[PDB]
Amino acid sequence: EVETFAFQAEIAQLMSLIINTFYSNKEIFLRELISNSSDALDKIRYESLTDPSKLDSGKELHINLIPNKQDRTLTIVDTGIGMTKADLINNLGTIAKSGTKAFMEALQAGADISMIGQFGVGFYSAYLVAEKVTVITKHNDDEQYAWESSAGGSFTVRTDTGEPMGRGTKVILHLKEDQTEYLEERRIKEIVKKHSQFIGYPITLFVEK
Ligand SMILES: CNC(=S)Nc1ccc(F)cc1F
Repeated sequence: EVETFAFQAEIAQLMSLIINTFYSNKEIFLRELISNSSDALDKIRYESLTDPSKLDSGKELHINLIPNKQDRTLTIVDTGIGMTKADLINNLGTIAKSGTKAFMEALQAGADISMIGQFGVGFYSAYLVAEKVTVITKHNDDEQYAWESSAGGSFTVRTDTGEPMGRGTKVILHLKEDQTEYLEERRIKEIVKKHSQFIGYPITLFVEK
């Protein structure tokens, strides 16, 4: 049972701008997704300060980076607060309509795509390097869901029958054919050291057979 939704016009416009603008500094997608994971981890940590049972779904607070060259995927896993179905549909828990408006206003006032995270829509920088993005998520107050989009104006949401995650979010980047440098260990390490050196959660880069 799969539900298909239209993006709001402004988000479709943001995604087409990210996909079609010539902009060589694509590596910032990873900084933006790690920053989103850190924000999600901060949220569940804050809730746990007054209600420890919020961590019954998992006490460890971390970020894993999992490249898979066979599948041509880079997955960013975190054990943060996750998202409900309603959050997923409402632009993955962002204020993306007003964030896109602010981002566009900034781009015409000198900004570049790398500043996208300052406008709360850094998730969509995934489409700098991915032809398709799958988001698997589990929030304490809802069931596990999979969101997916290859852009083109629509996204899908379905109940996820995959491996249970406990709590958190997994962003699966199905990389464009010419963006496979982001599966190479040395390239991912370089990006994490350059842009994510002060993130307050352990970031583990998995290796492959
Ligand atoms: C009321 N909001 C304002 S003033 N926002 C705003 C956003 C991006 C800019 F580049 C300039 C801006 F003024």
